[PDB]
Parts: sequence; structure tokens; C-alpha cells
Amino acid sequence: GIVEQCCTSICSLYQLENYCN
Amino acid sequence: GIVEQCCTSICSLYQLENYCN
Amino acid sequence: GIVEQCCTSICSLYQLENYCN
Amino acid sequence: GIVEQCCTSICSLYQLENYCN
Amino acid sequence: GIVEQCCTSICSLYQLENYCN
Amino acid sequence: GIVEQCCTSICSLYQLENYCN
Amino acid sequence: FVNQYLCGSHLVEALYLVCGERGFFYTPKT
Amino acid sequence: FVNQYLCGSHLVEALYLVCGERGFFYTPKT
Amino acid sequence: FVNQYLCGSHLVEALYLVCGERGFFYTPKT
Amino acid sequence: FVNQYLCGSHLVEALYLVCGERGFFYTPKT
Amino acid sequence: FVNQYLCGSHLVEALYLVCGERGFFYTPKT
Amino acid sequence: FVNQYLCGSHLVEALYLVCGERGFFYTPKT
Ligand SMILES: Oc1cccc(O)c1
Ligand SMILES: Oc1cccc(O)c1
Ligand SMILES: Oc1cccc(O)c1
Ligand SMILES: Oc1cccc(O)c1
Ligand SMILES: Oc1cccc(O)c1
Ligand SMILES: Oc1cccc(O)c1
Ligand SMILES: [Cl-]
Ligand SMILES: [Cl-]
Ligand SMILES: [Zn+2]
Ligand SMILES: [Zn+2]
Repeated sequence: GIVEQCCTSICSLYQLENYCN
Repeated sequence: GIVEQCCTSICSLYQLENYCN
Repeated sequence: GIVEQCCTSICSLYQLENYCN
Repeated sequence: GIVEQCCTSICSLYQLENYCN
Repeated sequence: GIVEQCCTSICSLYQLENYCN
Repeated sequence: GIVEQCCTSICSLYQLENYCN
Repeated sequence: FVNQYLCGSHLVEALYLVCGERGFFYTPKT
Repeated sequence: FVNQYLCGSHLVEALYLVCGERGFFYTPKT
Repeated sequence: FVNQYLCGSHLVEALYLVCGERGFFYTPKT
Repeated sequence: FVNQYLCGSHLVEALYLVCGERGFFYTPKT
Repeated sequence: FVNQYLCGSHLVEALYLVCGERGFFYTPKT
Repeated sequence: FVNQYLCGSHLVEALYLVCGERGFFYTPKT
């Protein structure tokens, strides 16, 4: 999920926006 | 400055990006 | 909501747990 | 001590409470 | 109290060093 | 660089002061 | 608003610690 | 694993700032 | 009540940095 | 003022994510 | 890496939440 | 290999307190 995607490599803010409701 | 613009009102990520290097 | 309940008074950890799923 | 008990394995809130005064 | 003393006027790092062990 | 200086080992307050204006 | 915006920053950190594996939802206003 | 527990704490702070008014949902499993 | 609470939150982080090695006791009242 | 100083703490943390690899200069009251 | 030092700064914020009004002690060296 | 990214967010917080009203410069590449 978010941890496996963003704790192994740096997520951009572009990438974090897909998790916002 | 950054303090005046942003501790007075909420600044979005776009406005804060203006203060980047 | 959360902000109105807990930014106006300190919520305890038990009050906070109300928002966990 | 605290760093030893909680920096490899996650300590619960329960467990952290042993360090309160 | 550190709270009484540093929550309305800024306590510098080296005033705060006074509360160390 | 700072991360290379201080993320490899812990910088002291003196080493950190190098980066103040 | 700033004071509540800063307060909400600290709320989410507290939620994270309290909720653990359960996770949580953060909806400041719906 | 403490390493991903700490990473998660930073991720929630980042979500808070990027999501803004929309809020977010935080569920560790996936 | 809440802004003394938030202030204390930042106070502990400064104490962690200045005290280093030494450690510290945190007592809100006393 | 402590309210403005605590607001400053949170700004530098938001600058840190937005600015990324470009970094930034932080000047308080200029 | 500074892994233990970073862990410690998270621990202190969690102790702050959990202990509330009684405060705590943080002794990094033992 | 997110370790240095997480370390950098704590550095900016430490810089903020050490430099005070001097402010600081933070550049992560060079
Ligand atoms: O990939 C990540 C991990 C943690 C915080 C963040 O902003 C990005
Ligand atoms: O207006 C502000 C003040 C502090 C942090 C932030 O992201 C925005
Ligand atoms: O009511 C609150 C507000 C912010 C953090 C917290 O733990 C409780
Ligand atoms: O095991 C840990 C380590 C750091 C913070 C925390 O809440 C728990
Ligand atoms: O006077 C203060 C209040 C809060 C944090 C700090 O580092 C100093
Ligand atoms: O070397 C470091 C890294 C992060 C915070 C700090 O105070 C020192
Ligand atoms: Cl605050
Ligand atoms: Cl970390
Ligand atoms: Zn704050
Ligand atoms: Zn961290």
C-alpha cells in the first residue's frame, strides 16, 4: 500500500495526492 | 515576511514553493 | 468534527480513539 | 532502557506508560 | 515551570539547557 | 553537504551552527 | 485558520500513535 | 519493524499538508 | 488550554536536542 | 512571540517537503 | 546512520502524549 | 532508501531551533 510504495522509495507530493479523499 | 504572509493566514503548498531555492 | 472537539479543548487518548477505525 | 526496549521492536502506548513519572 | 517560563516569550536553547539532567 | 555530514553521524550544536545565516 | 491548522497537524500525529494498525480517517470538515 | 513505523509517522504529516481540506484516510495494510 | 499543550509538545523536542546525552525530566506542573 | 515562533517551526517542515532537492533559505523577520 | 537518535526523538513525542500531566523522564544513556 | 530523506526532515527542525532569528540555509545537494 502506501508504506510499501513510499517507505522503500521517496514519494513525490504528486504521488501522495492519490491517497487524499 | 514568510512569517507575515503565512502565520496570519494559511498558505498552500503553491505559495510556499515561492520561497524555495 | 475532530477539529472543533479537539482543537478547542484537549482530547484525551481515549477520546481520540473514537476516530480510529 | 527505553531505546533498547523500543527502537527495533514497536512499543505500544501501554508499554510507553512505564516511562511516565 | 518551563511552561510558565517559555510559553509566552521565546526560551532560547541555552536557557532551556538549564532543564537538562 | 549537510545530509552527508549529519545523516551519517550525529552533528553537535556547533556543527549545526555552521549552517545558520 | 492558522491556530486550528497547526492544531490539526498535532492531531494526526496523535491519531497515528493511538490508532496503530487500525488506521484512521481524517476529515477536517464534511 | 520500527523503521516503517517511523516512516508512517512522516507520511501522515505529508498527507495532512498535501490533502488539505479534503482530509485523507490512513490504512496501513495494502 | 490547547496552546499551552501545543507549546509543551515543542518544548520536549528542544529539550531532546539541547540535552543530548544527558536526558531530562519533563514536568508540566512543578 | 511564541505563537509566531511555533508557526515558524511548522513552516520550515512544509518548506522541506515542497522544495525537495532545491532546498531553501529560511529568514524569519526580514 | 543516526537511527537510534531519530527513534529517540519520536519516543519523546509519544511519551509527551501518553504521560500527559505527570510528564516523564528520558534517559538516553542506559 | 528513504533514510536520508527522513533524517533531513529532523535536520531542518534542529536548524530552526539552533539558528533562531539568524535563520538558515539548507541545501541538500552540494
Ligand atoms: O516517501 C515518503 C516517506 C515519508 C514522508 C514523505 O514525505 C515521503
Ligand atoms: O500557513 C502555514 C503555516 C505553517 C505551516 C504551513 O504548512 C502553512
Ligand atoms: O486535543 C489535542 C490536540 C492536539 C494533540 C492532542 O494530542 C490532543
Ligand atoms: O517503538 C516506538 C518507537 C518510537 C516511537 C514510538 O511511539 C514507538
Ligand atoms: O519558548 C519556546 C517554546 C516552545 C519551544 C521552544 O523551543 C521554545
Ligand atoms: O545529525 C543530526 C541529524 C538530525 C538532527 C540532529 O539534531 C542532528
Ligand atoms: Cl503549534
Ligand atoms: Cl525518522
Ligand atoms: Zn506545533
Ligand atoms: Zn522521524
